[PDB]
Amino acid sequence: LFDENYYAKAVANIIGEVKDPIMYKWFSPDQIEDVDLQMGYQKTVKWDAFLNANPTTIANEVNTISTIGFSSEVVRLNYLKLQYKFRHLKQTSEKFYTSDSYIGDINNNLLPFAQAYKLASSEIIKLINHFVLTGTVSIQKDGKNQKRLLPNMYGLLNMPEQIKEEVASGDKDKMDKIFEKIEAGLSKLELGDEFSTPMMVIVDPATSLKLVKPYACEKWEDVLIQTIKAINNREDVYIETSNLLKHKILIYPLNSELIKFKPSKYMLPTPNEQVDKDSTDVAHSYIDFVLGGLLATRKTILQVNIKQS
Amino acid sequence: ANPTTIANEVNTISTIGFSSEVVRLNYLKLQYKFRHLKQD
Amino acid sequence: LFDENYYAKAVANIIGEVKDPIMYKWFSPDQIEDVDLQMGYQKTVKWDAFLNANPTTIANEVNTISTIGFSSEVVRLNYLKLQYKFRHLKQTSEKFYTSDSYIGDINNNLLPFAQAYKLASSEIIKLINHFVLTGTVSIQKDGKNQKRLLPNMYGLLNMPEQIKEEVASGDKDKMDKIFEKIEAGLSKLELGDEFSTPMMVIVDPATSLKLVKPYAAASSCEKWEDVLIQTIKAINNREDVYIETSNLLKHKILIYPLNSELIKFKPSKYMLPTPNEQVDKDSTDVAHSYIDFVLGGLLATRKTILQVNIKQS
Amino acid sequence: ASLLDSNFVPINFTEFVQAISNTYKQRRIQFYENLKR
Amino acid sequence: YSKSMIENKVFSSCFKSKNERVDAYSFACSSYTDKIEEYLYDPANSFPYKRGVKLVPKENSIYVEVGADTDMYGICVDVCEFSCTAYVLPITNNFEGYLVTRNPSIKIGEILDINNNGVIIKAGGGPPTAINIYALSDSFTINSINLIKVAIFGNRGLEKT
Repeated sequence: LFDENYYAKAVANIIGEVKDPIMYKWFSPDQIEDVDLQMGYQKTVKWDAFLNANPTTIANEVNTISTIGFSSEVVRLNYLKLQYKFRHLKQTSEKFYTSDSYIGDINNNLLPFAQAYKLASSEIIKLINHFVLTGTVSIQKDGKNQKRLLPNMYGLLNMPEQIKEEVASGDKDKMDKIFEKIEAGLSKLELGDEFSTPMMVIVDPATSLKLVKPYACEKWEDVLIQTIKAINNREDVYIETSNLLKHKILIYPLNSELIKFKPSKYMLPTPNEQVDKDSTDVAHSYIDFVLGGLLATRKTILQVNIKQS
Repeated sequence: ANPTTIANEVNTISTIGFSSEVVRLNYLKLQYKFRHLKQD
Repeated sequence: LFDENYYAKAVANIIGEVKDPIMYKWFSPDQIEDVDLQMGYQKTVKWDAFLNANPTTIANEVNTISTIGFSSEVVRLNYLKLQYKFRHLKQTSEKFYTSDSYIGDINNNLLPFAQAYKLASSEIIKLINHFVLTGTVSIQKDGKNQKRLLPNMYGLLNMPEQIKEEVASGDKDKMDKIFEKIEAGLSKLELGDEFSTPMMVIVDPATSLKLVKPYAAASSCEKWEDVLIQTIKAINNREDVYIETSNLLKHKILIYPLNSELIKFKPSKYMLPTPNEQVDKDSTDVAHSYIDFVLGGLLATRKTILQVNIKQS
Repeated sequence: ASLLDSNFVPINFTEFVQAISNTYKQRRIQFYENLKR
Repeated sequence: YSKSMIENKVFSSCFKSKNERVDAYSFACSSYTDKIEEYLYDPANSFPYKRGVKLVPKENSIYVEVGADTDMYGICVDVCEFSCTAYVLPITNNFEGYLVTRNPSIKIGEILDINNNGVIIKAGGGPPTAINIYALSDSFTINSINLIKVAIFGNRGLEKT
């Protein structure tokens, strides 16, 4: 194949220079499990067992024994396939654009295929990270002109049937009010017998700036970490800052029994076999990726939104 | 038409046409009759 | 590659049947040097030296010696890539259009790829020769609707800063007046220190026909051509003079030396027609192919080309 | 690396183009060798 | 002016809103089977980049010059300044991309018209529009030139007001 497909050879040789997605920091190693599906839906069945009565004491002769029942639940997850197109120079034409210490037309903004693919993959990975964190797809800073997505395609911030807290616009600068809302949400959190697990908190830069203020020689961050340790059996509590969030606070456990990410094994950018060619030196290539696959149990994510208006 | 300058992207390009001419040569038969003495 | 690309195989098999360009006769072998470029510009630097003072006599002990300076000039040349397209028959479809005497569709003007490529290459070579000689690209006999070219892209006929002479309309048949103008131009020629070199003259067919008349009362044993050759030898240090006839010229006489130090041709190594890899295909029997060629690369020193134009109107 | 040598076998289109250019150069050189003004 | 426009002492400083560049790729959504043509343009009269152009057959070649919607041949999507060559998408083809406008305050969904300078303006100026142009985004200023995302699909049957 590499004897015939120069583009495949270049992708193989430069695939290692693409940095790892930052979304890996928001999940434990066990929480992520790949699936084999490009586009469509997949039904996951979860089995459980329960006790019908008290156990039976084995003494002398007896035939009537207590029973153990079973139950099942079916969850459907939707996966979507998306594509991008980019222009690049042609392999037989790169020799006429190999300048000193660089290749490509500065005037025409044309690059060799390897560099073009690397940059496009980086941008697509950024988009995928934004979707996983927020659940929306947009390319504007205002978050408008969103691409409409299918049902059963949720992110951490917009997952339904979770704890949602709202801080009024009049209390947007009152860390005491924000922490009161956080405590109420933590009280409403329901982890059951899986409480002994590390917890993850994601905050916006403004909330990060507010957290390091003195508590009203203790910090709001320290108080929050202690409060979360009170509920998670004093496991680890990780704090992360993301520029993809705005006046939002996300708190959720890192337990694979409560929240699981089942992405398609084609989620990350992959080249397409089709390459547009003509008589000129410019060619076009396509990159494919897949979105969807976040599954969570009910009332295990706390989402605090601080209204600005 | 004039040739096309290949810079950046373009798919509309001047063409070169061809033609076929058929040359035909005609050959015609003609005859004369003359009188003579049998074997003045 | 030949086991996969029939078009490439056929081009390789039939490339030898395209005749050499006629522009090769207008230059000496040393005057032509290929360059590796398709589109863009290329710079050439020429270095010169000069003496600052009289030489120093070396006697006894001397520390101060006369110096020799240096200077440079930079010349920029432009190259342009051009392409043509042509339709032909698909390789697998030739058997259904084969005939007892030929191959192809006469009623629809469809040829096999090899013949179509040969004809297109011949036409493009004619166009390239015309551009090299005249400095302009056009497909009309009137010479209008010219393709706009880049700066620093000239031919032998439109190179700036040369000697230009114009024979008036009323003297369009007076060979004596034509020679008067030619002598004035040859006097105005400035070859510097490279004057001892062969010269080349290119004339239109009408001027060539006028040049074989007896010299003018008419004289015997001497022609106007001989008189012109002697006049040119008066300035080229009695070196060789070559005369050529080209139908591309019209009422023009072009005189220039065949010395690489004065006039040089640095064409792109892809100047002559080259097939393109892309071949348009569909469900029918008709396919399309593309031919590329590069123009540009004539460099000449100033005031070394004489251009005499005989006016008709 | 020229089309004149029948032993030459191109591997790809770039080699084919280089062979075409070399063939053109060789033909020009041969023309100048055989030219007699 | 030009598209590329220069040595810098320092480099210029998320993925969102990085397409707001004068030399950005004109087609927001491209497609094979889009016809692109090459023409010459006047190098001293008007710079046709990202403007509606018209065919002017001159005595030496066919040029493209900035023109109005009434006599528009297409949209100039790219220019090669080295050869002074303009690349044109004919009006018979659809377009969805960024074009030059003169009004810094245009909202989304508004009807638009191309003026004599090949510039997007509001269709309420009074001239009867003959092309279907709609604003897909608010106009943004690059500091100064105003650009806007538009969708152009063919001619309009009856000229509007």
